[PDB]
Amino acid sequence: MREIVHIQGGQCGNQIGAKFWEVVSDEHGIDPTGTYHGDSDLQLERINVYFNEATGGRYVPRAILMDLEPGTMDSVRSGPYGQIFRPDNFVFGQTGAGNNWAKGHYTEGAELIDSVLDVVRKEAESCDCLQGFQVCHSLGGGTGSGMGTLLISKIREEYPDRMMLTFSVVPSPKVSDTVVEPYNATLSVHQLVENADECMVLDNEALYDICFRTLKLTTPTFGDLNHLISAVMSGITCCLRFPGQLNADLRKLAVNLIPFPRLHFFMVGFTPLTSRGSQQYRALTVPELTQQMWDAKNMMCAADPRHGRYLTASALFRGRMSTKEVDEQMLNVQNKNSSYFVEWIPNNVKSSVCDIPPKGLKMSATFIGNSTAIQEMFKRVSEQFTAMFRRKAFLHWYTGEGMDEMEFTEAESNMNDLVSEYQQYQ
Amino acid sequence: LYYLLGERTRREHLAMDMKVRASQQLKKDSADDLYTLTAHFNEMRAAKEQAERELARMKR
Amino acid sequence: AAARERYARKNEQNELERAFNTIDSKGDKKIDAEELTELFLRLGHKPKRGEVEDMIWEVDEDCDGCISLLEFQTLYTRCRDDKTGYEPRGLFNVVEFVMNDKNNQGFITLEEAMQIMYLRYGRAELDMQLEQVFGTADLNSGKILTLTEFLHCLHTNQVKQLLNRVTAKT
Amino acid sequence: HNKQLRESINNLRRERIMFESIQSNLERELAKLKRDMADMIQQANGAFEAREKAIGEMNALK
Amino acid sequence: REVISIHIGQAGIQVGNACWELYCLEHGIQPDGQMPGDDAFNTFFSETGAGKHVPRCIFLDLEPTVVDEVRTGTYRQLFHPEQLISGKEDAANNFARGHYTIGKEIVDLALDRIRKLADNCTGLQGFLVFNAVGGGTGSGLGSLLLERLSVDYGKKSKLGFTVYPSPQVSTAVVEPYNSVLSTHSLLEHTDVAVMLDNEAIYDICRRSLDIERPTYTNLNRLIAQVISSLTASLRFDGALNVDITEFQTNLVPYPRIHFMLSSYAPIISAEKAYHEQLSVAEITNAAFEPASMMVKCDPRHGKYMACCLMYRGDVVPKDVNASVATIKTKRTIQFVDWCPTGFKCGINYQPPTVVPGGDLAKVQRAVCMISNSTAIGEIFSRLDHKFDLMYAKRAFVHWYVGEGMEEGEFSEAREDLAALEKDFEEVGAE
Amino acid sequence: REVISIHIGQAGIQVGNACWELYCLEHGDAFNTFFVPRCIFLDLEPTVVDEVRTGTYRQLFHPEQLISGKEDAANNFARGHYTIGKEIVDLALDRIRKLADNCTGLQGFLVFNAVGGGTGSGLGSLLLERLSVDYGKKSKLGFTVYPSPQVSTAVVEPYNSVLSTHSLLEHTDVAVMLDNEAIYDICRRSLDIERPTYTNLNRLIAQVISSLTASLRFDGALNVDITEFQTNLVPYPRIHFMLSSYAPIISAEKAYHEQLSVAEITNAAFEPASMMVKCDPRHGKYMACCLMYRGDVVPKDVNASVATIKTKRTIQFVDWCPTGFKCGINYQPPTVVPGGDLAKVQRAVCMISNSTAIGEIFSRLDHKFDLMYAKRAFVHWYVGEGMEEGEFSEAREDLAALEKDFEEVGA
Amino acid sequence: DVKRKPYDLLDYSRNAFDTDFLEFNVQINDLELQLQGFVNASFEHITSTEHA
Ligand SMILES: Nc1nc2c(ncn2[C@@H]2O[C@H](COP(=O)(O)OP(=O)(O)OP(=O)(O)O)[C@@H](O)[C@H]2O)c(=O)[nH]1
Ligand SMILES: Nc1nc2c(ncn2[C@@H]2O[C@H](COP(=O)(O)OP(=O)(O)OP(=O)(O)O)[C@@H](O)[C@H]2O)c(=O)[nH]1
Ligand SMILES: Nc1nc2c(ncn2[C@@H]2O[C@H](COP(=O)(O)OP(=O)(O)O)[C@@H](O)[C@H]2O)c(=O)[nH]1
Repeated sequence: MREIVHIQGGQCGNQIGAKFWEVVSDEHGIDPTGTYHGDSDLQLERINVYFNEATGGRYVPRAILMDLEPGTMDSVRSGPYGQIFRPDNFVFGQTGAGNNWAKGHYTEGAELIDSVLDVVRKEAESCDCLQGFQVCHSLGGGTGSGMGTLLISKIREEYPDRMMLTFSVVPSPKVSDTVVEPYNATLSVHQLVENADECMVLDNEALYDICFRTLKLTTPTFGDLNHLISAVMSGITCCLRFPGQLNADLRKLAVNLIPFPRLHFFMVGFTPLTSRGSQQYRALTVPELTQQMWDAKNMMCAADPRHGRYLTASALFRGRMSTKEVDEQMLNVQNKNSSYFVEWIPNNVKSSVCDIPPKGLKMSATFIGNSTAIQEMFKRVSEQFTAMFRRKAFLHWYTGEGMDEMEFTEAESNMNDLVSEYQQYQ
Repeated sequence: LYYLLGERTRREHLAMDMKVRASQQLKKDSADDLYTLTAHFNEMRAAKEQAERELARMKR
Repeated sequence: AAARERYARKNEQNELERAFNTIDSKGDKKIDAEELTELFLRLGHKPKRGEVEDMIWEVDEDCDGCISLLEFQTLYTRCRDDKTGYEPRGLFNVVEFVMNDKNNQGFITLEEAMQIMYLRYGRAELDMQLEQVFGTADLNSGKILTLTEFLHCLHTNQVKQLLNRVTAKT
Repeated sequence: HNKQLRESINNLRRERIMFESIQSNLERELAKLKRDMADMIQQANGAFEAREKAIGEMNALK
Repeated sequence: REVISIHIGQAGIQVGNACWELYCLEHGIQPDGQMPGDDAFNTFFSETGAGKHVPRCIFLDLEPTVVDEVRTGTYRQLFHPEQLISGKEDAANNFARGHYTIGKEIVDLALDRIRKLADNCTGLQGFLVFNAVGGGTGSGLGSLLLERLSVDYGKKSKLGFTVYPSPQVSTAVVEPYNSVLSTHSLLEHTDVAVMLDNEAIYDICRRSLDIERPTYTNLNRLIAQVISSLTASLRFDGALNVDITEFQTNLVPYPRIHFMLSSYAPIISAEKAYHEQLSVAEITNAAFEPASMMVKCDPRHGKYMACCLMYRGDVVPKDVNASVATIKTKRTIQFVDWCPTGFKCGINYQPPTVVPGGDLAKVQRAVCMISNSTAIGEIFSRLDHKFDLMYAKRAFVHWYVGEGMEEGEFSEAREDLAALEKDFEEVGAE
Repeated sequence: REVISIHIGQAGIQVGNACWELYCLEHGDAFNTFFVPRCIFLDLEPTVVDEVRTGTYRQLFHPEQLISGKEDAANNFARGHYTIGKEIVDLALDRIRKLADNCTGLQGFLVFNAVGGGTGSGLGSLLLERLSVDYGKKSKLGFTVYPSPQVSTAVVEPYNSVLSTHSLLEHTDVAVMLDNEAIYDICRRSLDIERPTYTNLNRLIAQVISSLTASLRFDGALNVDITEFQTNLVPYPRIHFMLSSYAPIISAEKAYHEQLSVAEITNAAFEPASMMVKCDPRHGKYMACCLMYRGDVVPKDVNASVATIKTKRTIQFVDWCPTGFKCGINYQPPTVVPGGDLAKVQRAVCMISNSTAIGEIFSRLDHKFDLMYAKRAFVHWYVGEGMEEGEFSEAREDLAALEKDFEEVGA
Repeated sequence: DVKRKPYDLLDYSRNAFDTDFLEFNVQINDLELQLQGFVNASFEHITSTEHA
């Protein structure tokens, strides 16, 4: 029916998506060789959203891997569920950006994104009625930020009346891998404010604290973080793949959650998330799900909403549940903590239910809250960017490649008006 | 422009259709009026046949 | 604003009837696509491959093919009161040019009379349809009026409200 | 797509022809019916006018 | 005496999956459509060929999934496939998208299906439409379909059983906009329109049906009982029958006041059934207490204009008339002055049946009350506060304006509903 | 009461492969009108004919009746009319003679052809010419396949269609138009086959043919023979091109749910969404209609249905014909073919009418033909085969006369 | 209003009075049609043939 193509950029995007296709294929019962082995008819009836039957029970994922280094692509086909992707979908450069956003947006982008667009165009016309596009990338890298950024701009110029998601991890001062993170973040977000339909703000700090306290893991490699992110992404699209009492497509959530067109950066959470010592001691009820859902520490972004107010919030529930519990729980969590919600919008929480849980659990949830606390992140990177730019450090790879001085001044100005308009609407 | 020309032309064609439907109502009821009114003419016709009949009787 | 329009119609009707006959070249009541090219040549403008077919197509809407004087008044009136109609105006312009012509090369200051009749508008709005200035006159022809009117109508038509909307501030 | 839109419009204009044609026939038929309405009314009225005359002369003669 | 039933949206056709299950079970029709005089079924089913029954209904929606489960459900055979209409993409809680973007191309097919359903009927009583005004599909093409029905038929009754967004229990955010823009046509297109809140049905089933965790299935079940109770007069003969053109005349004192509070009795569980006998006296009482109404509003703040009383089962006119007299002489409820008699009663012989798995007990006799009052005026004012509250800063209007709307209809529809407030208020005044 | 059927070309004999499968299945004295069959397959390419010779009906057809040439017509009217037709046509008609000789009460011949090809156009017209000389008075039922506007398999098919219709005016007496694009749309909309082939098309064409000849094979309440279409549907000697439609073309799932009766199927046979020709009969004015009824139908409701049609106003009638119908009722229900995609029905209706929408088709074809011909594209192939430059323009002017005839009569 | 405007009328150095004059020309025709209505309007009932 409605179809979503998948686009993974850079190293972070590629590895996030690899675990994503593994988890999804397990939900629909496709083995790593790409054949159907499920039992229920509910699994076979909605695999056209993410796959195409090739020949004789061969279901291939509708995904496009794109980056600038061969190591990532080889690491995809090596691991399991690596043999399911069509090899033509590996659009692929060779030289590399080197964490230089200009090289990802002006130097190397000019020779790859045309090739990327051919594969993307083929995957859009391969399906009938597009629901939207799904892009997983970072904001601190070069080949994920710049490459994915220019791709997003060109795509919105081609298919403008279609939805678009960008799952993006953002950098933070405590988890600081690259040195030019602020230059990449502020310019990348400057493009996201005018191109993306809605963006989902992620960051690595929150992922580390989820695996520290909630999951109580000892050695949380990147496989577990990608495992966490994949559960959230599968949750946002369960409504398209399984029937339920209250369905909510991507368009339904965006039109309902975004009160003003430029304010489309979200904070995400997921429930339930429990450690192996406490997976036995818990119950599975809607209120138990709700408090662990709205918890401050359980946000999958390191921006505490309790420093500000909620504008809108959304809940996507999965499993056999009673809709009265759904509605009364949203009403109670809004009445006790009444100051944390915006005032000139009553009933700031939209909720929906789907009748199919993730495999291995009786009942789960997914939270999408559009709060006003997100301006902290924009200031936290803006001051670092201004601190660097007022002495032109690290600028010659930017100005020597094609940027001028006015682009950084444009970035600050757009940065400053967005944090100012967040401040007004709060 | 063409997408809106089409809407104005559709409006014009419907304005004619509801007119055509109303015209059939006028056609039908007017036919009914002829049947009732010609019955009235026959009644007056019957009245005068009986009328000039009794006049001649009185004359003789 | 009605008085300008009613008075204008009262006088232009007689001009219009002769404008019609003059556009016809076969001494009949029907205006063929063939005649339109001859008229443009008189104006000194050239049609494109398919322009004439569109010109004949859009105006006529009670029958198909050649046009008739009855269609022509219907067009005239609808277009004249068309203002917020977003309606076609391909063949209105050529006839209005011919009627508003009395010099047999075009008209200069009479654009303002055309403009005021349509709306009082503004001197800046005049600087939109063309570049005429109050003190200076110009030479004009058929070429520079139809093209500019056609482009203006395309320019207004494009603008619509998607994310161009602007709400009062908080 | 423009050509597709063009054909749909031409269709509505062609559909108008037959409707307006049948409307002209209906006006003609209704005109014929209503003219007959006036003629038959007059004939009925003449019989009534004749009736009062005959009744008056009969009464007067007596 | 045929009436067709149309279901719009997810909530609409979900209500239908309860009603048609209930209907086939009443007339002994198997789920595959064949029966293993007796013309009572005719008002809903047309006998095709030999020994086969097809419902008189179309489901329609802009989203594929909610209609599709029905196609592959138990009732694959019952419904002709063409009836179940579907779209390609949802309106997404966007009234403009459902009234200007996607409705514009789905509703034409809808009406030319409706055309031959009406043609197959002979003595068409009316239509009945099922929609929730909070969403987009139910609101947008709902109002659009009503407008086109008014220009097609006009004189024929159009029973609209609408679900309004509840004050506190709510699932969406932009449903204030959806309700105002939809109401603006619900005024002058629906002949008879019944409101059904959501908090009322939730609160009823928590108290009376003693189900502490109710889902949508039970809600839809009791709605089918109400609908069945006012169509029992067409299906089965009774001692005192009322038809669908009686509400037109007896319940609508003014062409802009048609909004009725529904209520049902007795909502009693299986075990308490044993313990309490349910005679006509106590059930006529129970039909008026606000703890058993279908819309969460207080009629004590208002004065009744006219009431209608469906009675089902072994009810003689003697004691029901005595009970109606008893109600009018009490003073905990009051009537409008200019209307001396505020009632219209009706008795029908068949008792309401039970569906397997349902939560309604088997009862000797039941009452369905449909009244008209002024407490409806409080709901409109309560709705105006939170619609204007968000509109004062132009929140969410950018979606609707980009989808094809402007500023004129917000201002003009808002003030039209304001005029409607004045209408209710002026009538109340002596 | 016997009628013989000839099948020309790759399209004609494939249609015949469906027609005779249905006939033998239907008859398991009434069979005398068709039964060895009274047919001659004839074609210039032996590949499709030898499919019949090695098929399942190897024994049913007499060996000589299957006529097959030695080389193709190369999609050239000229080649299939003057070069290769001249060798096969004489053998074909020498067989039709003694088949008609075996018959006694021959009603007429009925021919199946497609005008886009070489054989169906070229020697199809040639065969019809010599039959008109030999018999003349006997009816010839021509079921042709004109090329669709937007769906096309060839390039020069405008040349063949114009050049075939020029002779199709004065040779066939009854001519039924059947496009392919329209039937594709029918099988997609009502029969819900998303991927149809030629087999499905040819199957429901046979259903139409069998419905209009069932009046001869079986006694009905109101029988209507082959001479009645000749008289009741052709108001003028140059207007014989008839729209066809059939109802109910319904899949098994839908048919059982639907209540099939005479009034609704009489309606369904008049909407443009269920005709065998892509044309808009709303664009035209009807001249005369003919309604074939099969199965459980009494004369009351067929008369009641026809009254409702005449009073509706979305479809208008001509002024020169107030009583524009010719109905016919037969008792035998339509038969089914195992593997066929149609379900059993109590009653079916085949409509064969005449309007001026066909006058629109010929102008639409003339434009495409006109465009290529002016710069003499593709003309040299036909001229080498034996034709000249003269006959293209003279055939063009013959279609021009036909366009004027439709505009004048409709006035 | 025309004879109170600042510009000198004989000077073509302004060339902005060409909108004042073409605004004047519409209420002059308005005055015309008003007087036409005046003639049509004071004769609706007349006491005598001779006085009127
Ligand atoms: N009574 C009742 N109400 C329902 C049911 N399902 C949904 N609703 C109501 O429907 C409203 C929202 O509209 P939906 O029907 O869910 O969706 P929609 O009307 O089709 O609009 P879209 O989501 O755009 O398709 C909510 O306020 C619910 O109260 C149901 O089964 N029973
Ligand atoms: N209905 C139907 N049409 C067919 C079939 N086969 C071919 N056609 C049509 O026939 C036309 C093309 O001409 P052909 O019939 O193939 O030509 P021909 O009769 O084989 O003559 P030659 O090919 O020159 O030997 C097109 O309109 C095809 O759509 C068929 O099986 N059924
Ligand atoms: N969740 C997750 N994040 C990663 C992974 N690898 C790198 N990152 C993040 O990516 C950022 C550096 O981006 P990089 O991988 O160089 O992006 P790229 O070069 O554009 O592909 C760091 O802030 C990391 O937190 C991974 O396997 N999982």
